[PDB]
Amino acid sequence: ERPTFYRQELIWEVPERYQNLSPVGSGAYGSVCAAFDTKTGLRVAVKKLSRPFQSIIHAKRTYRELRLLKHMKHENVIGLLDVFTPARSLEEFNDVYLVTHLMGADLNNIVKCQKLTDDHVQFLIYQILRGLKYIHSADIIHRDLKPSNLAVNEDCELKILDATRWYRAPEIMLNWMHYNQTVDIWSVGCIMAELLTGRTLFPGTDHIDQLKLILRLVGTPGAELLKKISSESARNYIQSLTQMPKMNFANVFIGANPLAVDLLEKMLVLDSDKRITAAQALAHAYFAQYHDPDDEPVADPYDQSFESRDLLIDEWKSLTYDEVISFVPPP
Ligand SMILES: C[C@@H]1CN(Cc2ccc(F)cc2)[C@@H](C)CN1C(=O)c1cc2c(C(=O)C(=O)N(C)C)cn(C)c2cc1Cl
Ligand SMILES: CCCCCCCCO[C@@H]1O[C@H](CO)[C@@H](O)[C@H](O)[C@H]1O
Repeated sequence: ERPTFYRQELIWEVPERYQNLSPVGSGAYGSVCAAFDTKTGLRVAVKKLSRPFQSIIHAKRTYRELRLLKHMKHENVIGLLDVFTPARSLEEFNDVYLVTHLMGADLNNIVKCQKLTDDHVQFLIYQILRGLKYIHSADIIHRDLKPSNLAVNEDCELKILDATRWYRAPEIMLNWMHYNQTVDIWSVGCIMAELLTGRTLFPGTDHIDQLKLILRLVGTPGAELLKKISSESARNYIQSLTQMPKMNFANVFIGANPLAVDLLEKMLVLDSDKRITAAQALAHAYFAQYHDPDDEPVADPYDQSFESRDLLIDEWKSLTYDEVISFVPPP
C-alpha cells in the first residue's frame, strides 16, 4: 500500500521514511532538502519541482527531468533513488518530488583552487569519462559540463549531474549547432587542466575574451577546419585574424605527467571532429591503473522523441504521472 506522509514548512509533504529535512544550496538547485532515508540508512537530497504543471512548458520540463533521471542508471551519473507524490490519483496530482544520493559537495569544493596530485586527477577524470561514456551512449549531449555539475563525496566518488562560460566548447560559445558529443570532451579537458595546475585554463572576462584565450592556446583554425564552415561571415572573419600556431602543451603544462599532457592534446583540439571520444579516452594509457573495458557500461537506448512533440498540459501531466507510478527503485 501507500506510505504515511507528513507535512512540514521549509509545505513539503514527504513519506515518513525521509527524516531530518534541511534546505541545501539555497536556490542553486531549486528547492532541495538534504534528508536521512531511514529505509536505506542513506543521506539523500529531496527536490520538490517548482510549479511543475503551471504551463505546457513547465509540464514538458517536468516530464523531461523525470524521464532523464529515471533512465540514468550508472555509478558516475546522478539518477533516482525515489520519486513520489502526495497525490493518490491523477486529478489530485500537482506535486512531484525526486530523491537522489546526497553527495555533499561539488568539484570546486575538492580542488580549492589548488593543485591535485596526478594520481588524484587520474581517478577524478576517469570517473567523469566513465559517466560521460554512458551518457553519450544514450545519445545525450550534456552541453554544460563544469565543476559545479560534478558531485563528489568524501571518498571522491563522483557523479555527473544535470565561472559559467569557462568550460564551454568554443562552438557552443559561437552558436554553431550540429553539436558533437565531443563538446563535453572539451569541457573535460578544461577541468582536467585546472585540477593539474590549480588554475582556470581559459578565465575569460566575457564571451569574446574567452574565444581569444582559447585561440592563443590551440591556435587559429587550419584549412581542414575552415573547409567545414558554411557561414561565409564566420569564415571570412576567421581568416582576417593574425595566424597563431598551436602552443606546445608540453611547455604549457610543465611538470605534468606526459601522458596527462598527451591526453590534453587530444581533448583540446579546436575541430570537434578531431577530439578524442570518451570511450577512446578511457582506453588511453593515462588511466591504465583504473581502466577496465568490461566495467565501463553503456546505457539502454533513450527515446527522446517527446522533445519534438507539442502536447497539452493534461497530456504531459498524465504521462508524468504514468512515469511516477511505474518507477522501480534501484536494487
Ligand atoms: C546531487 C545532489 C542532489 N542535488 C539536487 C537533486 C538532484 C536530483 C534529485 F533527484 C534530487 C536532488 C544537487 C543539487 C546537489 N547534490 C549534492 O550532493 C550536493 C550537495 C552540496 C552541498 C551541501 O550538501 C551543503 O549545503 N552542505 C552544508 C554540506 C554544498 N554543495 C556545494 C553541494 C553540491 C552538491 Cl552537488
Ligand atoms: C572562431 C573560433 C573557431 C571555432 C571553431 C569551432 C570548431 C568546432 O568543430 C566543428 O564542430 C561542428 C559541430 O559543432 C562540426 O559540424 C564541424 O565539423 C567541426 O569542425
